[PDB]
Amino acid sequence: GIDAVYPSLVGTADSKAEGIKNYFKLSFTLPEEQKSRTVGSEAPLKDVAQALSSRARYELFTEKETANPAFNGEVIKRYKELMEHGEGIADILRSRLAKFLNTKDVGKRFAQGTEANRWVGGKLLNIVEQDGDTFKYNEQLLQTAVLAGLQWRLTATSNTAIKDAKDVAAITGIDQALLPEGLVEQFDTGMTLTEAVSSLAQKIESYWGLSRNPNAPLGYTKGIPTAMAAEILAAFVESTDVVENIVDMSEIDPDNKKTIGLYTITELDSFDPINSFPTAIEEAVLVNPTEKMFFGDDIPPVANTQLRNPAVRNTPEQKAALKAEQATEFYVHTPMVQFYETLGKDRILELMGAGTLNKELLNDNHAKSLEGKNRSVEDSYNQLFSVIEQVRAQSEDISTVPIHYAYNMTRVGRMQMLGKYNPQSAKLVREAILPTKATLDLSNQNNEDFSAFQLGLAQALDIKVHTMTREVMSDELTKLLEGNLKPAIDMMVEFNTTGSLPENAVDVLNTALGDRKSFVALMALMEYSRYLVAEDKSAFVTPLYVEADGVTNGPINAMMLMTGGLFTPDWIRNIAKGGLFIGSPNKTMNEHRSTADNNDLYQASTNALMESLGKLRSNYASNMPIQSQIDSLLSLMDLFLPDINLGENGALELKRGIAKNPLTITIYGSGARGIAGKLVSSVTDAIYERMSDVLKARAKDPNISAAMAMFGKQAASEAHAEELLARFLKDMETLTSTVPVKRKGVLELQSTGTGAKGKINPKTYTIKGEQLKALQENMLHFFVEPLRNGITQTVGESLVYSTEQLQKATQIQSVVLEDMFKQRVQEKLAEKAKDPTWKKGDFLTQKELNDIQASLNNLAPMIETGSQTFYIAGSENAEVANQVLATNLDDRMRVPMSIYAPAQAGVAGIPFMTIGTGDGMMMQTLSTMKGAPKNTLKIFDGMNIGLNDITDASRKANEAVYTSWQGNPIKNVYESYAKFMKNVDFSKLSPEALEAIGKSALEYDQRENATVDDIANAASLIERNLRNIALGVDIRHKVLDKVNLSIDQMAAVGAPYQNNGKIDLSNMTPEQQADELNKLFREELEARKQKVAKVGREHKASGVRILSATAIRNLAKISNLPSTQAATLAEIQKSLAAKDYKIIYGTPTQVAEYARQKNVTELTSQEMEEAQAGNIYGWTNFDDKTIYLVSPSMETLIHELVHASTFEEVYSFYQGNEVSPTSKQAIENLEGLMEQFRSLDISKDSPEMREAYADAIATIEGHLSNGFVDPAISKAAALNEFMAWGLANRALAAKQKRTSSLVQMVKDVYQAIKKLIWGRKQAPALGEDMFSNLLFNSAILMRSQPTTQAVAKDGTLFHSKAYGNNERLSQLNQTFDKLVTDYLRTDPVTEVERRGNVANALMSATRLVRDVQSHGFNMTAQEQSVFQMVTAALATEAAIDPHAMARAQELYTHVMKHLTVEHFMADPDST
Amino acid sequence: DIDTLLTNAGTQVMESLNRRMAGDQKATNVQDSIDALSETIMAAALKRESFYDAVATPTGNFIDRANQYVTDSIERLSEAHLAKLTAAIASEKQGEIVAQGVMTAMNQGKVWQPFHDLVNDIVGRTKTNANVYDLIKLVKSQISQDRQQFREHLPTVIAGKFSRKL
DNA sequence: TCAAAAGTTGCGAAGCAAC
Repeated sequence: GIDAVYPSLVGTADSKAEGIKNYFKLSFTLPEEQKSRTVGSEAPLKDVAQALSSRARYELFTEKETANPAFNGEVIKRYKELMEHGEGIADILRSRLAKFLNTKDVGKRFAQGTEANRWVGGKLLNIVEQDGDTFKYNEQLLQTAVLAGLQWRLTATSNTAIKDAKDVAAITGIDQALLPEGLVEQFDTGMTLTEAVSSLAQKIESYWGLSRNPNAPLGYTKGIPTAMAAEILAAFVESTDVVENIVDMSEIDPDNKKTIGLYTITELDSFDPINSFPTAIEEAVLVNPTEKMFFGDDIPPVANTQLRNPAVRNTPEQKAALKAEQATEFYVHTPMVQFYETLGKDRILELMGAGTLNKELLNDNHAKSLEGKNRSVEDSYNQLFSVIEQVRAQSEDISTVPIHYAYNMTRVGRMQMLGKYNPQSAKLVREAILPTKATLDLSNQNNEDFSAFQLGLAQALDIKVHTMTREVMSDELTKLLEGNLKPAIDMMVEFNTTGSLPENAVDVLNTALGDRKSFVALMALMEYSRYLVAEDKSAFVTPLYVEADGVTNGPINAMMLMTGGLFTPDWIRNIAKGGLFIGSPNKTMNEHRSTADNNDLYQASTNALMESLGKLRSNYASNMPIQSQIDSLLSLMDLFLPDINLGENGALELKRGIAKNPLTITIYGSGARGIAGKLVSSVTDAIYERMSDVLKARAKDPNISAAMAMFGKQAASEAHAEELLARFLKDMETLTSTVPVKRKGVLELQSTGTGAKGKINPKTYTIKGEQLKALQENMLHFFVEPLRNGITQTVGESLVYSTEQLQKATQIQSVVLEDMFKQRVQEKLAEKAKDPTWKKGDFLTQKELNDIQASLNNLAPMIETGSQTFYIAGSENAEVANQVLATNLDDRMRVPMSIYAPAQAGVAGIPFMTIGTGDGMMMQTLSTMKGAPKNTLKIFDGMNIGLNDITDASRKANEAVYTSWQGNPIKNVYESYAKFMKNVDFSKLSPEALEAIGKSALEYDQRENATVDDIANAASLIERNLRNIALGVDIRHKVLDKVNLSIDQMAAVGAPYQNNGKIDLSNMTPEQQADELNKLFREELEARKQKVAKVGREHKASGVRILSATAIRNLAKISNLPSTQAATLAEIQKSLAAKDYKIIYGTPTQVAEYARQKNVTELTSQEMEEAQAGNIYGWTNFDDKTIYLVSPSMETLIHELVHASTFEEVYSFYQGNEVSPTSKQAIENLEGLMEQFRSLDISKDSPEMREAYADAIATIEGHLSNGFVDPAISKAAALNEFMAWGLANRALAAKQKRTSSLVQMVKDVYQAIKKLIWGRKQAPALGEDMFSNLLFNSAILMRSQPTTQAVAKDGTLFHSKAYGNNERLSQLNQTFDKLVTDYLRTDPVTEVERRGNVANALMSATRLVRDVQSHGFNMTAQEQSVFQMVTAALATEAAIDPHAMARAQELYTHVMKHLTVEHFMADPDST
Repeated sequence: DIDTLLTNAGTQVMESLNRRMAGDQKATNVQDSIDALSETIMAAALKRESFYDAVATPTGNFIDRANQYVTDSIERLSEAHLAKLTAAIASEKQGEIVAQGVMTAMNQGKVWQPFHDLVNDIVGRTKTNANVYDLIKLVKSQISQDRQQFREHLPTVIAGKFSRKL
């Protein structure tokens, strides 16, 4: 076979011999079938020459009945020039071979018998021929190789991927948050060495049509094609087809000695005929081409493996979704392609981009950023019109040719189109090729088919169609169609009749569209204008679509799949914002946003951000310079970054589904420092854009001042613009000259040189270096930290806990796999060292590599969910080889060796599970479900549906969401972690491996001297935690399936899905629905647990007993306690009886049932973990003085009697009331001991004592860092928790303990309580039991009035038809909150007469506000509130500063000089 | 423009006050003045919350919201054919039938027969085993049926005869 | 940060030195 064909190759085919060897004959075998048509071709270049000479000739060679109609006679002439060009390189390669054979007598050395074909650069020589003194190429192998180069030349750039931030930083050595701008853009044209050689190598191997022997070294089955590929690229670069750019990296930073290189390939002209049918060669030399376009009955095949993950196969359920998606037919919209080509490529760039580019009036850093925007549009435009040329040649009518695309699973289970520019990715092609179609009756404007038509138009024109009813949408849409969009429609109508555009087409659209500019907004104008001129509106056919976008699909999916524990009323309200409604059948998002709540998850997080930020600012009241630094940072944000909610809403960027919002980024485990740089990059980018406006304004008028050029649009006068400029200069100087430093838990300011000075120079203004670093330090400490606290409050604390355990479990397992994999290749290589045949430089064979990979199957490296498979650690690293694969003949470019080996997971575990099971499963379920919608384009979290069936396909979208919510990512992970720990051994790991996994399992203080026993014990604890979480999630999903629910997550039409429950939860408060859900949760716990096992007046409806006051006299001495403490009970209980304290006790079922009858909030302490232990604790209601006990005893009754009395002293002292001097000292002493409690060392204490301290310190700091509660209430709660920790841990810290500081702390806190209870009278001696090991275990309930900012910010975004839906008034209120509301005192408001000067102005303004409304100016509810609040702010300011109204007076007199009665008269000639 | 100059002259005044509250309020004795301002904002914040939840209805009507609250409150304590008839009366499109009045239309459709059965039980003419709460949920159910068909569906029928949007 | 990876030459025939 192999020896039979081309048997003249130099070398001996024998495996082991002392002579020279030809390793090509052993590395590659001969496939039994046919893969390439050039295997038997003596001259492949000339054989295909007669194949591409005529249409008839091309028929026989390809063995097809008919050829592509695009392969006509016009492109025949083009291919002759290109292939003749491909004949000149073959001579260049031959010339280069001769030079190598003579340089340094390398070829002469072969005469003696040197093994020159086994060198790093000599792998190319393995296929050379013998001709005597000299050598020559094998013609068949050489001529076939250049065919792969020609095909690679045409379509290389169409398949290259996009470089990510990490890789760009990796090849640069500097983080992408600090590198200078502009060098990132250079990736657009150039590609690195490995990208170019690897892509070309694959084509050469495929064209040869040979398989790989599994028993051959990896240095020959993978190096021979690479050596050939490097030769072709070197030939091309000297032939001017490829240009090589060498970048010296020492200029930007001297320490970077690296010298990277970029390769760029020359591009053909746009009108070149080769663009019509560029894949003639590929479909001629192959049998199953991969580069193709499918027309008619052609169907793409189904992929067998994931994207860039050969070790993972596609599940049969996954393969079913691939078949359905690839069967959907697309069509080209003829009326839209005419509009694009008539406008022109240059006009498109100006309209979509930043207009015409000129370096004279553009900032240096701003100009280079716009290059990426222009590059993407130009490439997408060229690609779209190259496809149209091929389609137009297939039929007379272009709009009747189906087009099929290809999909494939990615590494996270998401379907992805194959190709860089496709309808799924490029937004330009999305408006030309669509799968949707519809037929509507628009003869009447009051029909039901006209409402669907208006829904598509309104959504495409940037209208929140999912937050208003179907009637408000029509009212708002009609205003646009007759207002600003009127001039644009008139031009569109003219185009639809004569096909021409005005000379100012670009300018007109910019004025009309405004900030609503998008590629889809141009389609809406075309469809509406096409409808007006239509003569028959009863059978209108349009491809317009409506997108069923999800509402915050990221956080919502993670909150519903990775949350455990009892249900909470706060969770119920928060989950309502995502589209889950409990006890409200047939409810939609439109009704919820109009009548219930208009705040979303993004807005809720921002509201909590300012609540915590105000608390932090108040703590530094004694440090004025610190406060001024906070204001400077916030003031700079307002000028340039009014909003922080970023995202993929840009119109000149490809859609990849990557989430960049701060809320979802923080959930995905991103570091605090990383997001600080991202926020700074947005502010600096906004500053540069303002500089371009200064230069642009200077050209128009060379006399305007700097202040008027920058802040002209927001200045009421010339003096107002000076204040804004002066304020901006001071803000930027302070931030870049002073930084905050963290000292022992308190911040401090230090000087770090000089910041920006008083010189603008807008042409060359930039911020970098020390100034840029100082900017991020202020941002991290003053804005990022409060953001984390606010995010956790909304998404729930339990969700954060579930994410931390998931990251640790996946990180530990990844390091072990990586270290073990590296420990077996070294053993195998050392084993081969005693084999004379083996030579250093090669690698293990394919069979050997698989055996090592298959040896880790017992470690469970893959996670199975029943329908999806995940491989987190899989990557194509290169450090495992540390060798050189191959190189050029002249030793110019060296290609390293890359192997597919496991790597460290890092923080990728959290986004893998959420995306893979949350959103990835929904789309897979939607495609394969019964009666799945047809002719739709689902991208990642949305879908495009035709106007005919908007209300039916949207209902099934919500059904898939419900189905995907029944999964359990934690349970799947735990099933792999448990198996991993069964067959693991930490005593055989490398010393560096133990350090890597010690950073996750252990703490900071325990990291040092970490014994291998401590590492094993710590890793076992994480497995236990994962078991409980998977149990809690499973039970919660069972309870929710038994109640009626309405799901409206992924919808904008108003067609929800009902889960057909059986328990009615309607007509109940959200606080009431939690109790019912908790009742079913507890019944499930006891049902499983039992399976494994196989005095006072009594209430009537429940078996609880009520023990009121004046009924505890007998029980005073029943406990027979010593008389020293017996007298205390008489005094303590006497005070309690004066306040009418009542006692209620019973079994857990009885005490919980009684609360539901009387509407009583319960705070019983028990969870799944506590259920196994079997401990239940009651609670105390401080508002009505009621004590609740669960399964009480005589011992615990006495403890609660003194617990309630002690807490009264703590509460009264913090409320400002006078306290006894004996009790005052005790609380004061306890406060002092509290300040030392959070600054202790625990690394030398018992492991169990660490948990007691860690849990106590978590809740203590949480109370002090709360800004929405009364300070008196928060302070009392923190001290009460301090007392509980000391008494609870006394029993076990009084023995087997050393003289540790923490152990000593327990004794001091215990002694302080003794004096407080006993007062000035004699107390029991030290070390004696207080009340038979008295403990504090019952929670305390307290409430207080909310703050002013809490109620003002709640109704800011209220909007409704009957309440008022003025969008502009909503924005005005938002800016009012920042200036005034956010700076009010956090204390709750009071009611005093408040006589004075300012109050007179406020009182007078209130009366004048009412008179205006009753004297001709009727206002709605929304407009009345804004007018009332704004006027109050202007009234108090004018009362303090008499000159504040000087400017407003000037504008008033001018208005009064042009006002007439007829201005307010609608019909001036009325009767 | 004059309107854009007026709003800019307003935020300038607000920004002047913002630079006053951000300073040392206690030292510059503006603490009492700001407290008066916060009272006005608090009072106006609660008033706008009362108007909301008072129109928490798809139709945004005072009466419609009140009826829903009473209907739900009765179902907590208590622990078809006629509806289709009233829908045809308000959906008539003949043009000449609607010109004869509504008394004639009701008689033709025999709407009075389902109505007579319910009233007889309430008065006591016909004995029945239904409790009070079952009958109250019946009378209040038919009242909402008339309002939905006549105050909401009838205007859509009239506007549907025009080929435009007046 | 949710994703493919990734310096360039001289001597000498592997791998360190130099930048």
